[PDB]
Amino acid sequence: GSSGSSGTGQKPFECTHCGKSFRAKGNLVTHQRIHTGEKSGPSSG
Ligand SMILES: [Zn+2]
Repeated sequence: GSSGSSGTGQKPFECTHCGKSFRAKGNLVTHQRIHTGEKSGPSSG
């Protein structure tokens, strides 16, 4: 139940796929990995 704050303007890195914006490329890149079909999954927690 987050406040619901969206629409900041235009970020240097956006996930056109869904619309997830980020500050740096990496941050976003890691997010996009959620869309990609392939799955690698981590090792441990
Ligand atoms: Zn996305």
